[PDB]
Amino acid sequence: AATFNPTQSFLGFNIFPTLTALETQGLTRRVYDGNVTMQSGQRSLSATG
Amino acid sequence: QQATLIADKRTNSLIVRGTPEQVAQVAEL
Repeated sequence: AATFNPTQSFLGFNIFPTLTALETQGLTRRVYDGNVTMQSGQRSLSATG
Repeated sequence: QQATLIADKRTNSLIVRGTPEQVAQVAEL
């Protein structure tokens, strides 16, 4: 975005810089280990309240 | 008629009950 002004004139050179830098990492683990003991011909249970 | 079939879920047993000809048909299936 450049402009020109024919009515004024700046003194010297100015640079006015600005820097920004960012880095990031993440790591989520979630583990489950379930046992159930049961029988061969096991049926469901109907309680359900 | 047709042969009687009895299925047991606990033991996974199939029981066929009928005339000897109707029972040999299920036995080959």
